[PDB]
Amino acid sequence: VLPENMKRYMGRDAQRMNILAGRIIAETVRSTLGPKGMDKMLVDDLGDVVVTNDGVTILREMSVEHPAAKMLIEVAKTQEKEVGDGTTTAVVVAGELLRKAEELLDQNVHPTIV
Amino acid sequence: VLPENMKRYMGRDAQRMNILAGRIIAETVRSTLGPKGMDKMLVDDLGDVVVTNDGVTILREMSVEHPAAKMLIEVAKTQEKEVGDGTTTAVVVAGELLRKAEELLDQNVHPTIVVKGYQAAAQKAQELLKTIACEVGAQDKEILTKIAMTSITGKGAEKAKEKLAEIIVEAVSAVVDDEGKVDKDLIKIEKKSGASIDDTELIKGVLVDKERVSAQMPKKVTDAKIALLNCAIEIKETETDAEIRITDPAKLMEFIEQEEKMLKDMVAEIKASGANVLFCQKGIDDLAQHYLAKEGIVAARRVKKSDMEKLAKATGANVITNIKDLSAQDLGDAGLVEERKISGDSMIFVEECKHPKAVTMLIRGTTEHVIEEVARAVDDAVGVVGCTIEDGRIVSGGGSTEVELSMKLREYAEGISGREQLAVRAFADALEVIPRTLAENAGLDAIEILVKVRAAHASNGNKCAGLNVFTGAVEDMCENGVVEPLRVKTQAIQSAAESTEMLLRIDDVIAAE
Amino acid sequence: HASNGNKCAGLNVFTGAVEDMCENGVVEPLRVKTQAIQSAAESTEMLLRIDDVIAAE
Amino acid sequence: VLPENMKRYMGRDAQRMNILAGRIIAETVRSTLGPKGMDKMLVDDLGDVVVTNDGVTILREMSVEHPAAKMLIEVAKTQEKEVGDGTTTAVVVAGELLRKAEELLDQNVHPTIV
Repeated sequence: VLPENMKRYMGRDAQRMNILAGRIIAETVRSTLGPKGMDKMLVDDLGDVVVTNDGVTILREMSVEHPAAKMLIEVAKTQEKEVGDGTTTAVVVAGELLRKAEELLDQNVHPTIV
Repeated sequence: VLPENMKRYMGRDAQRMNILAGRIIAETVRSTLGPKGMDKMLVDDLGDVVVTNDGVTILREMSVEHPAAKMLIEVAKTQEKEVGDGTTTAVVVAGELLRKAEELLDQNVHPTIVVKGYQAAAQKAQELLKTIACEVGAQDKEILTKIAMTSITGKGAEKAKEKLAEIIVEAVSAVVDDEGKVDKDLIKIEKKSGASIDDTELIKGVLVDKERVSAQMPKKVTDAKIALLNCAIEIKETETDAEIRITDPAKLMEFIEQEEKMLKDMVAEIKASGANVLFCQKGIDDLAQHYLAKEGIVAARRVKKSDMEKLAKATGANVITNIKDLSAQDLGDAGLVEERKISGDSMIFVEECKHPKAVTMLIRGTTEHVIEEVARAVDDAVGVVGCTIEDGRIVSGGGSTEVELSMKLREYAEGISGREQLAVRAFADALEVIPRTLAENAGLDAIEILVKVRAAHASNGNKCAGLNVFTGAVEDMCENGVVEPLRVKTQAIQSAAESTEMLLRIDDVIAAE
Repeated sequence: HASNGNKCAGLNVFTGAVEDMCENGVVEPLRVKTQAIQSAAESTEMLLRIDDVIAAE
Repeated sequence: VLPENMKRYMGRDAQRMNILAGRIIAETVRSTLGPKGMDKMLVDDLGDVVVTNDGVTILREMSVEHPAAKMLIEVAKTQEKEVGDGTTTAVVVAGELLRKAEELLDQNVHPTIV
């Protein structure tokens, strides 16, 4: 049905992959979160240097490959358009909130409840 | 310096990779952990199928590639060599313990502190177990019946849990002698499909799956005098090569009559002892069977050497080598020796022994698989009764220990203060995995159960709580006789911590490509 | 079968119509059917017990 | 962890594949089942001809590739060793019984109940 080369994950595999990708990004940016949060230095393949704390900027500039990681990038952009601030906060909090929520799923608590 | 192709990770990268690999394995096996743990089916590239719960087996058979994953495999093997059990437990617990420990590292708590706090809390955990343990009379009739009956309940055999609990306690109590060491070798389990579970019984004697070799033998003997011989009742020959050199016709008769007398004297001597039952290890010539039968002596031939020894122990007969040495003091007693048909098959019953040191529990059931499970049910009941007889200590289950420990350790943590309190606090929080997976594997709400149980335990006490997975509600663990040996929990902690300490000691990981 | 009873029914493949099985002496041993069910169910239970399938390439 | 080349299915994917493979085999042999059941003619790559009704024989002779189909072959052999007859019956009945059972799983009826 699908063109050879296309890859698909479903059910608990789709969930595991998506959560894990989101979590790793969250761990990368969480070090900037808060009054005592620090900054990153990103040097592209061209030599240009960007030093920022902004979650969108960091994620926009970096060159992601994984489709699941590319889908999370949309979250960061929508957060900026809608609210402005809370980009790093929303990603980090959203990750932990999803992780803790999945512990309930494993306990068989319908996600509509959580 | 290093050959191109070699790969190396160091510092926090070496740590991240190693932990993550270990954790994923732990998640793979953790689904087997516990009474409600399930099994896996592994089908190799050849077609062979293995269905097991054993952590080592699963990991040994699978074909790992990653070096870090290959290094963890050594942990599982060492766990088997050192302790035997706790392979899955140690890996799963070790993983979470390492994960929670790394959260402290990120907080900048020196790993020497974390490891020390765990050691300290672990040693204190054993003391607390000894303290909360409820001491009982090793041979208390009533409490023993609860151990027995508690095991039997929830099984096919529960229909006759009262009678079965009775026979099981009695069997162990009889063979244990003093208070006490038990040898489960003195309790035989014979299982034959037919009848129902209600027909199951205990026999203060032995049930042998043999027949009376000759038809002409008596079908009933009362106040039987049993003889246990291991030497064959045949014409003995010298070790040195010999041969008769006949030189007169008178000798053709002389020797024949000589061998007849020797044979008759043999048999005559057995009878002279007053024996009416004889167990021979080797063969019995047909003619000997004939005389034995005419004397109303019951005989059995071709008995196993190991069986000859079990027969001596059970019946209380003394194995004699030379008939010359046999005396009345060597005779054993059996209240009854009788041929019975069980599921059509003929078997011999040695029952009504005075004070038997070996008993048999004949199991009946509507199926082979049923009597097999009933046998397992008893193997456990004997086991747990044995644990209590040797260690007059019992304790509530359903994760009650870990909850007691979590409480007391938290207070102890506050007493110690400093960073060390965080390490002892994490140990107390780590103990919760047991409650967590008990209810998870049971399909109970892990969060809600724990909240209800802990609250109820804090109110009703120690012997008025635990989880009852069967009814899915708090109960009285003591009233329900749902107890385990302290040794189970104590050894589990000991072996578990020593493995965790080994991992915690590593501050450098160098894996080749 | 619900009307005529137990010994006044069955299928008669030969005439392609209901008959009297008893009158026609079209009977089989109980053991055929009993053993068939027993062995059949024990195999189904083995399959039903599997909750994990790991097949190599 | 696993050698590149190894393939794995899990959860509902492992279940779907296994059931489907078993069912197709059942449809192949079910045409022999019963007093009015017919026979098959199997001609190997060598020219040898076998005409039988036996489920084991048909499955033993044929050259299967799929691992899931190879695992079901063991069922047919164990059926022969244990009971003798009911090889075709057990496979066909087992397939439908499993199919109808999965309809209950989709309804969220714990397999321990079914």
